[PDB]
Amino acid sequence: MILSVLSSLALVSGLMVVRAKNPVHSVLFFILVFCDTSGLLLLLGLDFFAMIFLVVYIGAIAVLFLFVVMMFHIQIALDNESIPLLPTQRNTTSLRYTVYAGKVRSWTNLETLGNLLYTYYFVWFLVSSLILLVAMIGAIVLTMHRT
Amino acid sequence: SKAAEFVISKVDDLMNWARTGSIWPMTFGLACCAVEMMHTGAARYDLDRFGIIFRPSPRQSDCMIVAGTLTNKMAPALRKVYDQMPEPRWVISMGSCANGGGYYHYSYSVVRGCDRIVPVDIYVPGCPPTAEALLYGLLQLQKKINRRKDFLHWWNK
Amino acid sequence: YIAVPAEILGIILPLLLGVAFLVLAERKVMAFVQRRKGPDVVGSFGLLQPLADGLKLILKEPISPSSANFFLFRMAPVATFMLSLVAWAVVPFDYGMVLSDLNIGLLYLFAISSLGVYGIIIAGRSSNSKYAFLGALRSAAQMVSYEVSIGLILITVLICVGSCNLSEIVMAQKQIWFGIPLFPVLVMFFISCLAETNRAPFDLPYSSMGFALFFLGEYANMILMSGLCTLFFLGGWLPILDLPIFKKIPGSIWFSIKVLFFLFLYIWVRAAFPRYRYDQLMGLGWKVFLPLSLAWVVSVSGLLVTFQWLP
Amino acid sequence: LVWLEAMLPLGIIGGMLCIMGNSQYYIHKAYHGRPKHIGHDEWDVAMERRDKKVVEKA
Amino acid sequence: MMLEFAPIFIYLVISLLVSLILLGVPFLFRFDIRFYLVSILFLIFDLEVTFFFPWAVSLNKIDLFGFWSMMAFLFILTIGFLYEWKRGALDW
Amino acid sequence: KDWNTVFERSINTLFLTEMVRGLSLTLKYFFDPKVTINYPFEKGPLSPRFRGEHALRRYPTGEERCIACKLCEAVCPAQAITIEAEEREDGSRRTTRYDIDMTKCIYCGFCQEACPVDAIVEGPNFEFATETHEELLYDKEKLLENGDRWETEIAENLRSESLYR
Amino acid sequence: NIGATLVGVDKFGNKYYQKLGDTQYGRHRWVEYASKDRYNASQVPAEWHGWLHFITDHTGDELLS
Ligand SMILES: CCCCCCCCCCCCCCCCCCCC(=O)O[C@H](COC(=O)CCCCCCCCCCCCCC)COP(=O)(O)OCCN
Ligand code: SF4
Ligand code: SF4
Ligand code: SF4
Repeated sequence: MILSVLSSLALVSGLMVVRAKNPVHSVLFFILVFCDTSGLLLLLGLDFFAMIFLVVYIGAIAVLFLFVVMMFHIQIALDNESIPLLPTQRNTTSLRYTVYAGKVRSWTNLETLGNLLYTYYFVWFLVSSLILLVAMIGAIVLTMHRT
Repeated sequence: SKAAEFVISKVDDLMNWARTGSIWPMTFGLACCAVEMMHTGAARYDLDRFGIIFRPSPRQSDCMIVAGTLTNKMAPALRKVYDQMPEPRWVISMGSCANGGGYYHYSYSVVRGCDRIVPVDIYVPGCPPTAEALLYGLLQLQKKINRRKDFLHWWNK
Repeated sequence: YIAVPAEILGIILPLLLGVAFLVLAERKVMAFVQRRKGPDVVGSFGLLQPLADGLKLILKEPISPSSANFFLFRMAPVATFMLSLVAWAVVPFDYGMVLSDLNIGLLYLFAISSLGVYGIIIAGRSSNSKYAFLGALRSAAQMVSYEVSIGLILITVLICVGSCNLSEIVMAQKQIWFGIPLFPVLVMFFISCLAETNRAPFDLPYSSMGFALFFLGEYANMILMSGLCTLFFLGGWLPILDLPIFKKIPGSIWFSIKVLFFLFLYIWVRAAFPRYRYDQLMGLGWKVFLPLSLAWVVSVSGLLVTFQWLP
Repeated sequence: LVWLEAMLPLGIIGGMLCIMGNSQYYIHKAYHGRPKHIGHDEWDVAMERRDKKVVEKA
Repeated sequence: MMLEFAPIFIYLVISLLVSLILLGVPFLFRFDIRFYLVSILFLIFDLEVTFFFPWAVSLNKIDLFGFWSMMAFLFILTIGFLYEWKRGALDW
Repeated sequence: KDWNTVFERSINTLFLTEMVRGLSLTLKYFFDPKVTINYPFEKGPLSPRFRGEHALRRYPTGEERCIACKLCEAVCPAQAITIEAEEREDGSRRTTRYDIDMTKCIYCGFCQEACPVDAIVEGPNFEFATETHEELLYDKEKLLENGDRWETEIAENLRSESLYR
Repeated sequence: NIGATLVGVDKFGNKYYQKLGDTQYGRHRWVEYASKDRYNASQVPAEWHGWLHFITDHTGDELLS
């Protein structure tokens, strides 16, 4: 239903990305791919990650790609691990056990991530910081022509 | 005609009311009549109070005030600016220079009236016209707009 | 469940009416500031002027500039209208008067604000005028450079609350409003919202409904940023801090009053100051607001952690 | 005294804000009978579900 | 928990409908390198604010360790920003 | 310089203290009487020397004052006046054609101050915008109608500047 | 038209009002047109035109005589 169409549109958008004549249309379908992926993540309950995908992918990287394409040239160009469950849910839906012990104090996807991103796995956080610093330094040295 | 004579009349009245209440002229300042236009839109006379607000581009203006001496070198630009405004458009000639050449009528480099380049709807006389004279000219243009019957004529053809 | 479109209409149509009357209010307040009167002939006090303007721009017999793909050009105003209105689904007006109560509302607002850059860019390229393209590029860069500072100020506010729910940020100000302690943060947020909307000293800049949609989207953004300013720092719908006898006034009135105050500040600031230059916009936004926002984040977090005043 | 004529459109904006706020408080209440609750967690969602089932039962 | 996004989707659909109605209303009757540097800086600081998002909310659980981890992260990006500053990439 | 001066000028840089001083002025002008006038109802002040629409005057006996001397036509810097004259049946020197180009007129008042009989004057009227170009080609009949319509005000004004001209 | 004195009435029915000013003036000589059909923007006779534009201090009833 909602998953099928939201995946089909993303596949069509990606196919148009890899097979686009005008790179501007490629950038637009590139944006649409992540627009659909954000909804797909929303279907999983990862509200934070979908919003970040909107913020990062089509807020920073897509804008940067658009800047590069526009102002520059606009030139031309299964059964082994997890066997699927067959649609037998008339009785399975009734067999749903809910444990209220895990619902009395429920964490959001945001605070669940932030509980261990900064204390128990902080070295990887600082390595990503170093990668960002490398990107900052390398952007200038490659592209810089003053006066 | 039991209701056409009534409904068409009312819808045409609505059209005329909108057009008279919101006029967006394009001031074509060329000479000392530009000072009078600026004085008209200032605090004393408040051309804004009637809904008139000036516009920089011809894409968004439905009126065009030619106020200043039109020279031979400037007439092509005048016509080009006029040709860029949308269809329900009017031209107001302000001052003697725009009307018939004025004090430079017998010059070798002056167009003897902006009506030789664009069709003029209202002529405002003066040199320079008083700001209240320009108010009277805009009011006369409003009165002329209220005479339009666009929907009735469209119905009758 | 068929009443959700009723709620969406009830939040969208009054928004458009308020945008039109906000344009009228701006043209009236500037006239009053400069010792004149705004539009007064059309209505009893000019209240009918926006309707006349709307019928004028509707009845113009305009032509479509089909000297382009005609798709991106026609949809860029539609896209910016999308983004401008979609952010109003989370802003609460009173206790339980929100259309969508997200638990990630602050981040959703940040995403919506960051996605508003595409409409102006697409409009700039689709117009064959290279100069309009460059102007749109400059405006996009400005919006980006100040959206960074807006996000940092959002972090400053979020530290003291502990949740991204907008309706809980207001309830967190029951003791005192966040505009009192973080007054420099409030000033910086207001200035950044001025620069984000391409307005005030930060406002460096075709026909019929495309330009109409761009205009409506920009003014809806102005209203939304005034709402955010009163939502994060002025206590939202909460009453005045002291003298609790006027509690008969509904909470939705206080939100409206504070929003009108901030809109008056927009009009006041634009009327009172000249324009900045582009070489000064970027320098200011990258050298005066980013360091200050980062320093305020650091200071607030350090002070709250030190005394264990965290949420 | 003289400045109130510029407060008319500005008060119309406030009325529009109030009507946007109050439309959802009397439309959502109309088909639910309860004002919208802020801060929905999975406990609240499941417990409203249990409410619906128990009301349907009796 | 995520039932509150369906109103947003219906809002998007109805906003699309009203925008199309508005469009149909009148139908019835060189290169500069600094534009790349600004985008690069925006990308870096957008990622920084993204990393602030979990830290601010969960600052009550973590205490004096997550705070200093975030401080080291900020120090590294501040050294990067200072390099951006003195190199003239912030000027126009 | 002084630490006190550095602190004082650094605070003013950060607290925007020279912009609050402009906001206060604009706000103080917000609550003030307006100086705009309702143009259709109230008009702006003028002077008895005002140079507006032209008018040809006549004697109280009903005889036109113009004696066809063409002294106004020779002084007109814009050449906006054309006069044709001949001997009338009574033998009096009168004009047959007296027309003024209002599109050439510069409203300088030279004709008014050159007339030896006070026949041509510029009345107080300034609201005569027309919808057609040749309605601005005033002739003798139009000018005489203007003189008859504005006779009392023109007479009062000419009485006022009798002490100056 | 409140706290104002009616100077005189015109042959067309127009009413002329006057208010006293002290230092800044404003709304001290205006007309209430007897018509409302767009009022033609020019209906003031010659005897009242001078009084309205502050050319002469005579009302216009006195200008007739
Ligand atoms: C109830 C509602 C109250 C009102 C709410 C709204 C408040 C705003 C009202 C309007 C205020 C005026 C708005 C004018 C808009 C344009 C102003 C921009 C001017 C500007 O950016 O100033 C810059 C510096 O000042 C700045 O940096 C300005 C930002 C300063 C923020 C304050 C930081 C103070 C920190 C003190 C902390 C102490 C307390 C905590 C211990 C540039 O100036 P420049 O040209 O000199 O360039 C600096 C080179 N060096
Ligand atoms: S009509 Fe007179 S004031 Fe106007 S532009 Fe010509 S010379 Fe100048
Ligand atoms: S006012 Fe001057 S330009 Fe006009 S007709 Fe008299 S002399 Fe000629
Ligand atoms: S109007 Fe005066 S100056 Fe002109 S021809 Fe007649 S008498 Fe002579």
